[PDB]
Amino acid sequence: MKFFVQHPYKERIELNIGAITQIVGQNNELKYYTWQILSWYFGGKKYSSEDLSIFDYEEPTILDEAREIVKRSSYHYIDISSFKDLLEQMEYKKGTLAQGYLRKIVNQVDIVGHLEKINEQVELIEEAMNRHINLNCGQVEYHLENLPLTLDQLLTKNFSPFFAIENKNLSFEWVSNIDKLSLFLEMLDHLLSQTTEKYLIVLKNIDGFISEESYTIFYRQICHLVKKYPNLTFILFPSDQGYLKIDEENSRFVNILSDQVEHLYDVEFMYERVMKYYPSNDFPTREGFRMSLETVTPYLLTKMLRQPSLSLVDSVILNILNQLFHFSYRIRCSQTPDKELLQKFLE
Amino acid sequence: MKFFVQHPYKERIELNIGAITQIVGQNNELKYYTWQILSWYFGGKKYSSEDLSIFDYEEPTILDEAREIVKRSSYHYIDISSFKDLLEQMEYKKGTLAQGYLRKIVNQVDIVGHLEKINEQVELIEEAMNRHINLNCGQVEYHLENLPLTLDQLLTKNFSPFFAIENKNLSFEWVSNIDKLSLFLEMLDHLLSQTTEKYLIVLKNIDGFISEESYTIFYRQICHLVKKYPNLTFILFPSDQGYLKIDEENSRFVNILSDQVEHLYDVEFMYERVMKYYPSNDFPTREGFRMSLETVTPYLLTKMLRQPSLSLVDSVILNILNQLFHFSYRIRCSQTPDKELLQKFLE
Amino acid sequence: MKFFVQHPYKERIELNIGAITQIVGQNNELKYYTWQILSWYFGGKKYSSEDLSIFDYEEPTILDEAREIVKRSSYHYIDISSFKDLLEQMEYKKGTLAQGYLRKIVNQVDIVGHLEKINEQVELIEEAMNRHINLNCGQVEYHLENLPLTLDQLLTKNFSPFFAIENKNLSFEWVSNIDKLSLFLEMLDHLLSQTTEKYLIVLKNIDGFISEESYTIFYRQICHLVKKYPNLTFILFPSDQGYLKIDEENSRFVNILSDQVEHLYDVEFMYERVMKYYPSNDFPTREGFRMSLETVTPYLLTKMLRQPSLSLVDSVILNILNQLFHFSYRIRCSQTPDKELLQKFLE
Amino acid sequence: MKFFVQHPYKERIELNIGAITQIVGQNNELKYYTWQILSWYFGGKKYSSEDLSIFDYEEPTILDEAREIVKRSSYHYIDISSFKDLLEQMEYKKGTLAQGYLRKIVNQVDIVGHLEKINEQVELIEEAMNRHINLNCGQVEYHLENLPLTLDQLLTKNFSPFFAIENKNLSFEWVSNIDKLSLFLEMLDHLLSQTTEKYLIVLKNIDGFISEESYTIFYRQICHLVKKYPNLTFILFPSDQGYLKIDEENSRFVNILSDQVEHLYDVEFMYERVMKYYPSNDFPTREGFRMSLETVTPYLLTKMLRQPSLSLVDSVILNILNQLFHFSYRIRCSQTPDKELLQKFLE
Ligand SMILES: [Mg+2]
Ligand SMILES: [Mg+2]
Ligand SMILES: [Mg+2]
Ligand SMILES: [Mg+2]
Repeated sequence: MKFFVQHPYKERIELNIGAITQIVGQNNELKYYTWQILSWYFGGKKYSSEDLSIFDYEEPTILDEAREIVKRSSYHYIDISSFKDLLEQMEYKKGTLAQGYLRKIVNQVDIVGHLEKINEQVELIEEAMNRHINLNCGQVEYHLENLPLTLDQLLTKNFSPFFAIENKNLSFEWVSNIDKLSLFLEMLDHLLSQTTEKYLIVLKNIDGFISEESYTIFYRQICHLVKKYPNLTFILFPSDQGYLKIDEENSRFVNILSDQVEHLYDVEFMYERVMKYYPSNDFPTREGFRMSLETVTPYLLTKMLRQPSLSLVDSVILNILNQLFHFSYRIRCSQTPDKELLQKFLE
Repeated sequence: MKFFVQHPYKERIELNIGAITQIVGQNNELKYYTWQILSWYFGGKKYSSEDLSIFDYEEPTILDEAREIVKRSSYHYIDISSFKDLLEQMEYKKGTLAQGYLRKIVNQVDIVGHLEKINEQVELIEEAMNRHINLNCGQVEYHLENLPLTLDQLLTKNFSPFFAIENKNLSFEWVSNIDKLSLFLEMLDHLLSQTTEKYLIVLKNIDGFISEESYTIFYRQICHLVKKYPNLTFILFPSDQGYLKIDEENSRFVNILSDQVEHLYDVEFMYERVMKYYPSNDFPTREGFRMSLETVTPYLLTKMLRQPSLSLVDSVILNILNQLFHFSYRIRCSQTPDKELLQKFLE
Repeated sequence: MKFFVQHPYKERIELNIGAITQIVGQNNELKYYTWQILSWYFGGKKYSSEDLSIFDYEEPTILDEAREIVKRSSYHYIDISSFKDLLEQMEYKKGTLAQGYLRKIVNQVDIVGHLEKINEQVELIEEAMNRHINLNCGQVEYHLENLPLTLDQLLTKNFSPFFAIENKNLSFEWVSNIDKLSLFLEMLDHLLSQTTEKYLIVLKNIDGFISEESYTIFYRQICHLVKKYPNLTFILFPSDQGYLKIDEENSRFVNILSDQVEHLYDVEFMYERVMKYYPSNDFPTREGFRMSLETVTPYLLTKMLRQPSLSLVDSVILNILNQLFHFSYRIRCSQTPDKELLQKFLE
Repeated sequence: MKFFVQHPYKERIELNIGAITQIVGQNNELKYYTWQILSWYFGGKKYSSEDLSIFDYEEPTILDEAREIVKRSSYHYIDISSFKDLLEQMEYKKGTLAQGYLRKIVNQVDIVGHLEKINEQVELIEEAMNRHINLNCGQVEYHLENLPLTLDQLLTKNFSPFFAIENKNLSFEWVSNIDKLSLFLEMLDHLLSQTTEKYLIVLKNIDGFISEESYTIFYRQICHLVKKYPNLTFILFPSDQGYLKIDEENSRFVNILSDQVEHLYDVEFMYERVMKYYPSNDFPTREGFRMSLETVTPYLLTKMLRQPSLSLVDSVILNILNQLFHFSYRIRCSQTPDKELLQKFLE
């Protein structure tokens, strides 16, 4: 689908949303603004008047393709912009993933029984207690009444999460970053297996905390989950290099936010178009193209002050792609002397 | 015990203190002053300049029979000037009687043992959850650890005191006034059984809120409590009519604060001193005399502008009693020639 | 007018209300209950369910003569059941007499001007402050904005009441009880002189704190105020002896609450009736009757266990009055020997 | 300065610390660890067992060049990992920069003097009120006394900070990201002018939220601040592309954390060492070299599975630089026979 995000003074920011959505581009401020609105809109933000200033004290809106309003309640929104947010989703508090997950687990005839036995010891502590505080005068009596215990209450006050390696506890912070994400995704998995409600999960700032190899592991996991839970949607904000993943399925949901806003087309479609414009008969392979596309996309639709360092082939693809979007920027042929020598030296 | 209470301009106010001390008399202002000093002195009042101004900015003192200072810490003071005061003493808050009694009981096997079970049951819930909880990534395992459930936690979040008649709660305000008083005394009984430290309880304004019949019930209860606990002392401020109690054991502590200060003596002793001046050879029985005392005492040592309405017998006894205290005031024979017809009218 | 106060299980308590209303009687519990409802009803009490228990969880009501509901907002209610309540009415807080009074005083072109000068020094402190915290970056600026001062604010935080004698401050508590009442009435006077809204003031527990002479001074003051402010109403709960004031104007508003509830009739009406029943030709003077009526009224409609000590004449009037209310109780002729001697001795 | 940061299983992590220190490189996890320890060690973290488990329950340490412990108190730490962190440093709350600067200023004649006037004006309001206030009874007088209005009271109840553009307030979130950073630095400037104590400021994750152009502005500002204040130290964690700055003065403090740890050297020095192995006699100018460094450095000391896309010149320089650090990885000449047609395509 599509999100048409309200902008304080310009047209709406268009976003082509899919199971796995990726927002990239050189316009970092705009990306940030888009993230701020998204989290506020779907996150339950209670707006102050200073928050609505830029929108003329009117609450900001997000429209769909038909230009209808996308309800703020439309998704079970989870924002992960730091590992701290991740730890918070695994603690038993109001609205966290853990709350919904642990409530499903605790709910079992097996456990419920222990609650009854616990409330029996309570009813005993009460009685044995009233026997010593015999405040009775006529028809009147002064005594303590007990509010029976609930599991929600127990989970909220007497239980805490811990992480261990072969039974040795270590703080969440010291848990490997990739493991942090995996544990979170696993919890999300078990929860989604018992709900049809829509879940929208936003992830930014993580690329910098894990290697390109670990990220690939994390990305396969989210791909697995979206293919398993139709009701799940991911919105990622990949770094400029080594994290953006492009394939036939998610291609159209790669949104480029630079000097202009556009989303990619289908890969096969673009391959053929680009191939038609390629200045050589030695067309790149579909895979070589796909990778070139992953490298350059973050730099499309951007008139740049400094030419990004790129291979000859990626520079060409970049130029051609820009043209397909009618964007004028072009990487100009390097002006370095004795290229033959540098080339040979790289042999 | 003798209390020589400091007065802003005259000689100290002499009070004869006993287990059940009663302050009665027509000098309402002096009585009010005495109560004020008593509650400030023993109530741990923190004096301000304004407070001490009437004393030359020096802290006031109460001296004993030997002219020594009666330490402000010698008693656990409890001022009952309204029913709201009784209630505060029964709410479980640091400093109250209920709270102090609760402490010397909540920590006793009879209950501490049940905690074992409650917590053992918690460890069982933790184990059952950790089995169904299946979040392992790499060598990391996510699990919940229980935090032992304490008694204080139980009392705070799962216990609330209530006033009820046959399991039907009602606000303290609706509990009959005599019962409010009885509950307070039973509470006090419990607490005193656990300590030998001295307690001084001041009661004022309660007379107007209960029947004379009820007060008798209340009076006997405190008479009991005082017999049972030598460390308990009561200071009452009875109304002019129907509340003052004169008996062989407390008469000595009935203080009259009117135009002059004075305490009563041994009942039999007064009975004999008064009969020496009685106008008839047919004396009132000791019981009748004792009854007149309770009626007349609040009006002794008072030069009254408006002669009080009293039966013929009480008036004579009032006069003789003032004489024995070398007080001038005498009730003047209101002679009416139809005396015979009125009496015949009283069947 | 009339107040028909709701009772948990019996007919409504009837009260004949007038400028100066007096509630007396031997049924102290009922008097107390009536007071509790009155203060809750007109005092703005927010009812808990335990409060409404006795009324079947339905809010209690007070009806007028026509049996219509008397609005809880109908009066500016002030409850004085202790000198502490009096001090509280003289402090500047939400809803106290002082708040309404000081707001009228502070409101003067003369004072308002000093507020402006104060806000000018504020506007200066702000500027001189922003000059040192020059947080300015582009069109943006970070600075402190001032919320201008208000007198209500000043009165609430920088002003406090004090009581002095020839410029020497003493705490309110040490101020003579009669003075406490006088100062309060004076403040009430100045306030009422600038409002037509109805004021209902309830006073109980004070009789015990001042002499009969002082009370007379206080009573003349309230009589002055009700004759000056048609919109003012007083409800007093006098003690059984020496405080109840009866005259032609307030007679009908003296409500007797004992084994039964009735209000007195007009004085001249009762004088004639009683005179018709008097067992002698030596009828008492209208004044002698009025005083006898002040003495006995608190004991009417009361079957008593112990005969109250009264003069022969007051006992007769008491008996006759009871009969006029069809109440059976009767003081029986004393059985004391040699009354002639006791009478002579009183000469 | 040298930091030898403790590592759970390998040799300490060596960091070359300078006024503007930069940590870059492909080992995202190691970098994340380093940031974590730095903020815990200097941020006054209170360690728990779980926290210290990876260290054998011993508190981790940072050693200097002489193997001595760098005290955890040697710096006033400020961790900027998000914009919310900048804001907290600008809210007036004990511990922040704004609060610390406010203190060293609010107490300076320029303002203290205006207080004189404000209060003098209060005494005038008190006098004017005490005249119109007319409550005297007996020798008692009721009057109001003012409590001096302090600066702290003014700031607390009559002052609130605001972000605004031409007197129009807006939420911190809507202030352009580059401005958020500038405001923070101006604040920091003010505070540093008032102290010589050492400050260590860590910045992470900001690159992705602002343009490369803006960051340059930001970088020059901190370059200024550091020149102005020898007690200020910055530790940045730049993205792989477009943020790392290499100059004559800070190059020495650019730390590369990848497969190996290492810091760069004097720029000219490297320029000469690299030109000794350059394949062409036509060397890149010092400026060009310096430009390649900023591009290539984040990828040094890394055995990459996916060869990075780089211009021909940057690739050669990358290779030589790895050689000079005795690191094996070399970028392999991606030869394509149509090399000529592609270049001609790049105009
Ligand atoms: Mg970028
Ligand atoms: Mg009296
Ligand atoms: Mg009575
Ligand atoms: Mg990387």
